Amino acid sequence: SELDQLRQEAEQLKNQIRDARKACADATLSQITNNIDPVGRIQMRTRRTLRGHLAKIYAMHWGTDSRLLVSASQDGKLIIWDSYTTNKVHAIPLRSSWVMTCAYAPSGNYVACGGLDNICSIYNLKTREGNVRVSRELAGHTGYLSCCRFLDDNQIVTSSGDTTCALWDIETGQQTTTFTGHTGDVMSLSLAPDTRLFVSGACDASAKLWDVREGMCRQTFTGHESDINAICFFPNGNAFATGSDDATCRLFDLRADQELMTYSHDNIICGITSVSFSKSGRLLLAGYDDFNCNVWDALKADRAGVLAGHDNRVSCLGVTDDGMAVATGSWDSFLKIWN
Amino acid sequence: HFLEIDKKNCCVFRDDFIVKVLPPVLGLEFIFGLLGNGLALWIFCFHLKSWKSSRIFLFNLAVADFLLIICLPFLMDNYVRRWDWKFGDIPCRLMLFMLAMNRQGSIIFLTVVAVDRYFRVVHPHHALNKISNRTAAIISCLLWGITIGLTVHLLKKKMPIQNGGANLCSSFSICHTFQWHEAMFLLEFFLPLGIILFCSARIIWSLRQRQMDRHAKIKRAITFIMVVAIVFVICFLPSVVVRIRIFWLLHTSGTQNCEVYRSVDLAFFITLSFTYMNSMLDPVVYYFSSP
Amino acid sequence: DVQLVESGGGLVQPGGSRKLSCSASGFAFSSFGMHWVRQAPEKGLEWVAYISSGSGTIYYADTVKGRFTISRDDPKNTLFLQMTSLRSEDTAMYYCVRSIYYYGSSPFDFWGQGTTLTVSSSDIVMTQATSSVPVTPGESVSISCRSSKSLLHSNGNTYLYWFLQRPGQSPQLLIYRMSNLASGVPDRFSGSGSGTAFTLTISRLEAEDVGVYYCMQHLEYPLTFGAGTKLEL
Amino acid sequence: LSAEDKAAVERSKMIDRNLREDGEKAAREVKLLLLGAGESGKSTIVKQMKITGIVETHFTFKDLHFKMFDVGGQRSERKKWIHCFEGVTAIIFCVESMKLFDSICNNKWFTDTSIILFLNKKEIYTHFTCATDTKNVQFVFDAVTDVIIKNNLKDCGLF
Amino acid sequence: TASIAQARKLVEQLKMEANIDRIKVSKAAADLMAYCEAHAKEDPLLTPVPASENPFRE
Ligand SMILES: CCCCCn1c(=O)[nH]c(=O)c2[nH]c(Cl)nc21
Repeated sequence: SELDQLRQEAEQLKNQIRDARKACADATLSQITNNIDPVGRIQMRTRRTLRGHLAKIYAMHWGTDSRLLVSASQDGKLIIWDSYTTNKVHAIPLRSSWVMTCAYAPSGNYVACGGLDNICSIYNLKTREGNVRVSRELAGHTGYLSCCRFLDDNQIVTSSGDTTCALWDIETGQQTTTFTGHTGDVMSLSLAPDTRLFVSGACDASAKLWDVREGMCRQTFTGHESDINAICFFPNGNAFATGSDDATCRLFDLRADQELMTYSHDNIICGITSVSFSKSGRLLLAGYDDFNCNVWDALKADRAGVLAGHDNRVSCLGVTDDGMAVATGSWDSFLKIWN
Repeated sequence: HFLEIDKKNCCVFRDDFIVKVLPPVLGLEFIFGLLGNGLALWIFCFHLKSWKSSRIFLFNLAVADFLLIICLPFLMDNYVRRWDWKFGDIPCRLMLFMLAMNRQGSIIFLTVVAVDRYFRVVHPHHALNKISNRTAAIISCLLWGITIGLTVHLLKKKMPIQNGGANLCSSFSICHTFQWHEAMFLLEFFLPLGIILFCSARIIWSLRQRQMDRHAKIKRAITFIMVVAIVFVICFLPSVVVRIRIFWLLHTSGTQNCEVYRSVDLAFFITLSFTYMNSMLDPVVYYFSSP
Repeated sequence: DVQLVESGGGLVQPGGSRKLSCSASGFAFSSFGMHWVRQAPEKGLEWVAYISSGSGTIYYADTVKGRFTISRDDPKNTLFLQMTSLRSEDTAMYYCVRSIYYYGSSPFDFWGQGTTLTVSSSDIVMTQATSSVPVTPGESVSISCRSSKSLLHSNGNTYLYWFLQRPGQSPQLLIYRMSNLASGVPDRFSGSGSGTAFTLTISRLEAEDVGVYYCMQHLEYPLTFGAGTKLEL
Repeated sequence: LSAEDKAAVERSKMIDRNLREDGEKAAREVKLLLLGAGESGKSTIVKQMKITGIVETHFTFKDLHFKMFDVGGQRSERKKWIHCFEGVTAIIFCVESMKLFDSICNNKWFTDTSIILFLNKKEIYTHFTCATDTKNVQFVFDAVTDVIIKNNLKDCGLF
Repeated sequence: TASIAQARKLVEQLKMEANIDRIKVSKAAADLMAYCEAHAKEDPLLTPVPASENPFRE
């Protein structure tokens, strides 16, 4: 006598919020941006190729100085490249070989890396000796992790496959706050430039927004049919993109709380592996698992260019903090810096 | 007829029926090898970006074949003029050096590809099946160096030779001596012949014994390695057979009127052009085999 | 804690041969490079030798080339210096310094205690015109030393270092690459410069900062130090 | 190139040397994935060939190292983490079972990896286990051998 | 109480989350192009910079 009434209340709430959303959907981004001059054909060449890995590359991350990038792989080796010179700075061996993601502290002091072992171990780069030692092992996640990101040298936000994101404290090693709003597994994270909100792409085709201090779902976005496999904030911090298996990017907005514009092409019938914006929020690089990534436009869905220098699919990609270049870790154990 | 080259009694022959068969076949060989090797090099260097260890050897074979095909037009021009090299002395020695060097390189790289397939199929767990690109490039450079080391003597031995009213620029003459050149030709056929035959037989036997003939594409692989061996034998057998026959006609009797040489001498050079058909057929079978 | 204890020396006849066993107890050794810094009695520092990581690079000073050898024993964490034909000017104190090279590293971070050696009896040149600066605590003092050639490189960083040698103590790093600060030093120290004119500024003098300041270049070997400048209360 | 940059390059070269040594050492290993119902003697056959996270088993048989990753430890959704195990020589199956078989037989990422099937109680290979584990280990080693033949033939372009 | 508590939490979330404060699609689009045009010069990918300033070179 209670389930039916609450379910009907939830249905009514969904209907009224969807009507409120549709109320301000009078305009579309395409006709707004039809007047502005398109960028045109963009040619991005593989400036450098970092080799030394011997297995599929699952993730990478640039440092804040945008010169060092740490890349993980199946062989259980964590490598801190020097993008400018393509010479190693460190080569950290991992306890397990199933690392799905890496990270990088904003100060550059600490490095994190996690995977199927349900641990996001934080490494201590600048120690008194010349070897990188594990500094902590954050346990408490029921399932596997997929993205742990560093707020600062002392706060890290994880995102595990047990439908749960947590905010840990490094010295204590325990989660101060827990974010339990998702139903499916979580596959992405993007800390906002002001480091106050983040959006995680779940398996239920819904991406939620949270508050790092409160611990509640501020907003919730739908519009996909398959699991969301990528997430990337707009440089201003008011928009984010969603990459899903349905071969279609989807730009959202925090203030509007609605889809803003779609990115679809029929010739691509393969899913999305990772999405990364540019410095100015104009080019939406999206890496599909059809063995080549391509460059889009954030305003008029113009497939400006394609990065097709990779033997296998592009798994993870990222952009520098100064916008000078992008890199694409692929499944042939190659990192390529495109500029 | 009779002539002396470096205090060596030889019997050259400038006859007819050489400007009848050899230039028509050589021209078509050149105009087909150009297209085949150009497409192979286009699909290798530009249109594809993936360098595996076997692909480096295949690219080396393609480079050797392309250089030989480029050299072929000068051969066509030479045989058109009825054995009259109208180019010079440096180009003649350079051309002979290139001919010998890329013929030996094509044979050596064919042997290397066959050995690589033998290791892939019969000895799947050996180290040579997962070598690095550095080692493969070093091996390629070493094989090229071996080829040049075996042909500097052709590069240095002689220049175009005046005879009658014209000049001849050739290294495959017939003389009453067994130098390193003819022995090197016999070796560059026989030893790779043995290696290729052993590798192909072992590949066939292992694939059939391990119960693999059921698979579809493996049957195509077996038939393609078989036709590779067959075409190698067909292309390189008449030349060595005529060489052995002229050697026998040389040791028994020999240095005589030498007209008896001519009946088989015309048989030699024609079959020599047949070897260039090998360079034409490798693109068909080697690179053009991806399903 | 990090330590580098060396041994040997004490009395040598001219033309002899001795051995110094510099040992780093309980820390990484194969990753770090090591140099040999010799200090003549009541004189400045002078670079002697340097063996890289994996013994793939070995460099000697031009004045000891062919007479000195430097070797390392990684499994037992030891560093060796074989001297041949020990002249009269080789009597000095010999230190052991660690130096690890990578992007963002701080070479010459730690210095050994030093064992004295007694004997019975071109390159970048860097000058410190000032010798003694008697300054009471509380007021900033500027120490400057100039290089013959500009230490700046096409990369954009200048390889000039500053060391503080407290009386009766081993020198320690406090400024690497003319601008940065070694870990474990107060923020009051700060340096600057451009090309050839280098300066060091201390916010305020303490009781424990008294000592002698050295500056050394590191673009290419040999690495010439500078005549130390002493400051007193 | 200054002294610091050259020494950094030397350190990087030593790093590549160590990485290449480790890669050559670990290349001879072969990875296997254990997948099945979980209560049909999977642990039994695992211990037969033996003589949080995912259970890992290691053993050598004949100049070749086998790594056997048991997935029964984690009960999460099978499809979501299937993207990590896309590159594996083979999957050993020990006999919802029919649905699991149908799902794994037509996986997009498993269109090249063969499946090894065991009956205790792409090409698919089957075997009936006996008391002597030597026959079963021979069968699995042989099947991995044909997988390696296929991979090498594809690499060389013959396949 | 599992279903009851689940529905209670769902009611709480779908009640407070709602749609609090909202803008026009035109307004958000104008903000986006304003941000893009205010930073079009400082985006090296949008305007391919000359090799002299570029830190990646052969
Ligand atoms: C370029 C004119 C040379 C003519 C004789 N000759 C030779 O001296 N060496 C050869 O390899 C060869 N091949 C063919 Cl056909 N003719 C050959």
